[PDB]
Amino acid sequence: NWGSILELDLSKVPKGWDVGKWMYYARVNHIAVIDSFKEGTIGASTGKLAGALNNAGKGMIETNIGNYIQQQINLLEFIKMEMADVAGISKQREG
Amino acid sequence: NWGSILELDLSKVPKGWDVGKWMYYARVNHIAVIDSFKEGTIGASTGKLAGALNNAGKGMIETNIGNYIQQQINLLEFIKMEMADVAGISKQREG
Amino acid sequence: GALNNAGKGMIETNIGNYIQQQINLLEFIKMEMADVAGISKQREG
Amino acid sequence: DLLNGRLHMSDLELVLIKAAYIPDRLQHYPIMNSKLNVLRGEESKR
Amino acid sequence: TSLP
Amino acid sequence: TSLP
Amino acid sequence: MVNNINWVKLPVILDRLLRHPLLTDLNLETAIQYTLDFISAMGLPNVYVDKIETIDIKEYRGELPCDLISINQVRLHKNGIALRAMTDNFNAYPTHGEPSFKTQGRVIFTSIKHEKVDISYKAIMLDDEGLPLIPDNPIFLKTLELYIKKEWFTILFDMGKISPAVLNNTQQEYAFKAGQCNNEFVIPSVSEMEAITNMWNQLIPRVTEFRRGFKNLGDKEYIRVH
Amino acid sequence: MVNNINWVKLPVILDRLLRHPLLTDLNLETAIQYTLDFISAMGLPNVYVDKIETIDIKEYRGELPCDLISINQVRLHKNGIALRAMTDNFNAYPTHGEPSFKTQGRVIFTSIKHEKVDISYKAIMLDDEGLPLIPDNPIFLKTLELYIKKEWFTILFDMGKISPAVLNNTQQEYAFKAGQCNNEFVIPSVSEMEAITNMWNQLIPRVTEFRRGFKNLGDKEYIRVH
Amino acid sequence: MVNNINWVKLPVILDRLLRHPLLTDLNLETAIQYTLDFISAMGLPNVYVDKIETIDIKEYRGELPCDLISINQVRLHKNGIALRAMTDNFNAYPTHGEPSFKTQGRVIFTSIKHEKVDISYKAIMLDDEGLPLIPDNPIFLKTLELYIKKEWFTILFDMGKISPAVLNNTQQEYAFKAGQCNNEFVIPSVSEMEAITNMWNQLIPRVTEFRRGFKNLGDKEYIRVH
Amino acid sequence: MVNNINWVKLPVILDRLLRHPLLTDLNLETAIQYTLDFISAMGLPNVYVDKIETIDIKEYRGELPCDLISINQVRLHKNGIALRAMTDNFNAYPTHDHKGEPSFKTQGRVIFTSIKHEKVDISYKAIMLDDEGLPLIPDNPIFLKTLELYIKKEWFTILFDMGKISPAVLNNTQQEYAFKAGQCNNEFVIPSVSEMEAITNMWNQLIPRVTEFRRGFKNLGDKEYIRVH
Repeated sequence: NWGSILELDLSKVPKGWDVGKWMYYARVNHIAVIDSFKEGTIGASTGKLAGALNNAGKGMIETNIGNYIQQQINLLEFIKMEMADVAGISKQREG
Repeated sequence: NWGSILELDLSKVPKGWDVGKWMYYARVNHIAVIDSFKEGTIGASTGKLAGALNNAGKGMIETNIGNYIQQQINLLEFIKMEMADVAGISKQREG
Repeated sequence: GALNNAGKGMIETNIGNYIQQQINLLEFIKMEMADVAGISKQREG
Repeated sequence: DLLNGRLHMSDLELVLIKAAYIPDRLQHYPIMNSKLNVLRGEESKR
Repeated sequence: TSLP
Repeated sequence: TSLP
Repeated sequence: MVNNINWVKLPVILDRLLRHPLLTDLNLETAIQYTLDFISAMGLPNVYVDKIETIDIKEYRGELPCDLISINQVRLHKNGIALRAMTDNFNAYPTHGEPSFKTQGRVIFTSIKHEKVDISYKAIMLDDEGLPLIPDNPIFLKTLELYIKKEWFTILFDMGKISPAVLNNTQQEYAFKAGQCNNEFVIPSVSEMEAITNMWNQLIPRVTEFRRGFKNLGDKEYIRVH
Repeated sequence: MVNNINWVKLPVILDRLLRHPLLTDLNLETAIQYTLDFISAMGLPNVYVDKIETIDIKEYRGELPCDLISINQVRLHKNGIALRAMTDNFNAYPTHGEPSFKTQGRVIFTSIKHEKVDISYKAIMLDDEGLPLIPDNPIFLKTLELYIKKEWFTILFDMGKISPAVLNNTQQEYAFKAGQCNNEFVIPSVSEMEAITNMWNQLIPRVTEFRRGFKNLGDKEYIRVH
Repeated sequence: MVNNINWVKLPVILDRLLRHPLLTDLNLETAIQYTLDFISAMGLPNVYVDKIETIDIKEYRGELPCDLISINQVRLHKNGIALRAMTDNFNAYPTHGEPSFKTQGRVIFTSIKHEKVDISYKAIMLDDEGLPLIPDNPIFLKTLELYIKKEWFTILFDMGKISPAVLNNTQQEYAFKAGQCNNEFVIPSVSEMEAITNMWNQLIPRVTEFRRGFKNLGDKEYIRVH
Repeated sequence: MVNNINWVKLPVILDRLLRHPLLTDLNLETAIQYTLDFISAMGLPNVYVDKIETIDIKEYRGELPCDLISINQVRLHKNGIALRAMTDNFNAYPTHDHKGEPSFKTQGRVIFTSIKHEKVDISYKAIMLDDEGLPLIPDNPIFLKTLELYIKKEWFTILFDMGKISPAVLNNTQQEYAFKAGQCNNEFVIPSVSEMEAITNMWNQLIPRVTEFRRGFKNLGDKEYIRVH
């Protein structure tokens, strides 16, 4: 179980900016200056390429392993309770 | 019961990047740098192929085996409540 | 056709959230400074 | 110095400072003093 | 032509 | 033309 | 950048262009302008060469080198403290702080009177002749071939010597390779991601990398064990 | 802006335009007008030359410099405190405070009678001749070339001498490079972004930067450790 | 990659192309360049031969091998620590940490003065002649045939020698086979999915593989029984 | 795969193609290339033959067999321990200290291992050949119909660029190939009744097995029995 993974495309970091120093100022400001009129964006602007090269948001590589973890936990609390009942030793029997 | 399975298409992993090291740096950063202008993605971008090759997100092999488990858990509770009534040895009489 | 229609616009800035975000931050520090001296709210009443 | 409110920035990280300003140094928060002062407040009252 |  |  | 920037002269782009017989009237004079318009339009900081030169400031003013295009940083030669930007409207001008800079032409306007400063700037790499020197990278060459083709076919389409379907293909064939050459030169390598990985993952965040020459930016942040 | 402004003369733009055989009746005289129409309509602050001059006020009025285009600020000369603009409808008019200014033509109208002010203003860089001196930046040069081409093709479309698809493509090719030329001269450098980061990150906010000449705007805000 | 890269020569692509009676005027000379456009546009990392080579850093600088294209890593010779990336702007320049590198041309700028470093890089696999060697994989060979077909049919379409539905079918057949060939060379095999299965499945995370040569990236993480 | 893969020679595919009077100038030479372009594009692993060969590593290097196409697994000859993949950028290159897990790497006719002097067993895949040195194709008439249509699709594309076939004839051939090239993919992939028992044992496991790659994937489909208490 690793976290939620962001698919980030760097097609709009502005000209003359390194990817590191752009992201370093993106942490500390919570504001990323971008450039939607870059030369790589001449297709979806002028209309020669698909318009999804400018939009639809950043995808997530996201699997639901947290729901699988929570399912196994709800079974351990079930079987530790069933082993308790068979012996006749409940939780108030232990406290 | 295994978890949900995320179907991953690796056509946007950048040029010259190994898929072992791309995923490793995606565990770390939670930011997976992708290449939307790869030569493999000239199909939907130019309009010679279907647009579902550059959009629509990822698919899941999810089977609701967890809803089936909770039905079996709630059926054992009902029978153990029934047999405790037949014997006349209830739960507050066992406790 | 929008000149007979489209309703009246709002010049609305959400400073209801900004004023509420401060009050939740002052009450976190006035609580945090209470725990540092060991003088709780129950201790002053 | 943890109990006397001083932070040594070389103790909790590899240093890559000597000027007391939070854009480079770090504010210390005395959350351990209140735990110790219950036990020295009870030893006297025992 | 497009939209294939 | 446009719209691919 | 995953690859490296190996240099070739300008006329390698004319080996490639004059395979198309509707472009066989191009020169070295025509390739010089349409590449310098191109190299500037992509704005890739990997194509420019990094130089550092110590200049001296006379009185809130200094002389800037001749090959400069874009300054990375200016720092003080004695301290190492970098200079931020001149937001002052009234720099040297007395009535009756943190050091700063502002560069308009060949002049750098600083807020320090008489000092020496180091200027890390970016220049164009040149030939035996005084002509620009392009990467050999066959994505850069394929889209510089398509840029001079697009600007030549535009002149023909305005003259009425090229159908709309021929220019619309070249406008589209360029528009894809213009994003690919952007992404070829920008996406980090397996070595430049470690400048990003050690910077993104920080428990005590570092927020003063501009005072250094962005030196400790991708340094790993180690925590002691206790 | 990332790139420095290297200045080159106005006949640089006619090296580029007269490459096109339909734009071969352009002079410097049309390009003197069509560049001032482009320098103005872009409004880029990195194109104008920042100058500072001390003028004196006679009775709520002062003579303004001859090359002024935009006033940045006007501060008092003795105090240094800056003058806000005037909201007053009845400034120098008598009946039977925080000082302010106002300008229409070659006049500045102040709220004070007999003083000296400094004016931080903007002008155009000129030549040995009396002509505008434009940037060398090949994105500014390429959309200035597409501007004069679009304004010459409009006349040729109104005359019936140019097809509708040729003006439509030039209006599209320019409108990309006009939005691109905006982003060249506006987007802050690595050095100008530290002046914003030190302004955007303020625990105790600074809201009186206009009394100074925006001098402390990009200063890093230091807090003491306790 | 599931399959193996069995190398074949460049005339293999013209057994396949000259089957077409419209492409009968393609040469080995034109197959050489249109191969090099195709290796770089695709950018698949299996086609490059992986070489390792030691250089000697003279004064923050060393030469680079003549057949370099792309550096995987650079590490120190005596210690073994990999050099991350140069984020500094003022590396070799003194005034009055973790090591790093930056390679532009045939020179590598390191942050260490006098040392040796091992460079693991990538080259083009050559032949008995000095010509690039291509894989015989018929997904690669078919779409390399279609790239040379598409760039030739583009040339004919601008001259007016090809129907607009003929280039449209060839652009369509390439756009599928270019994305199919991409996925052929980048999908992991059963032997390389274990190196991802052992990397992904970690109770105690290993986040410092770059200090090694990415050597233990595929190592299974074993946890003792207590 | 449900069916058995019976082998037939290449002139079976020219019984079917030259039934079309437009494809009569097809040859064995033209059919050899278009079969190999097809077999590789479809990539069905039941078309290749499974071979096992022991080679000897000299100095982190071994000489690889000639007929190889793809390696399933490499193992060690003495232990049986399988090798995974080389993620190292610096494999046999020593530091000047002159200084863990076996792994391998394969580029051409050479294998690059992390072991110095040892014999390794390579389970690979080849093309099945004839008496002649020609490929030997499956007998399944879904495979033979979609190979007929593929050769018909690339030949008709050449006629359409020349201008000797109407656009509705190529557009129909590209359509009829497109269905049968999916139906051939579903036929050669979908597991048998015998092969779904090997997935029923892998998928259903109370105690998960996550180290089948250390073995030769031998117990991937073995039943996980549980004692009754």
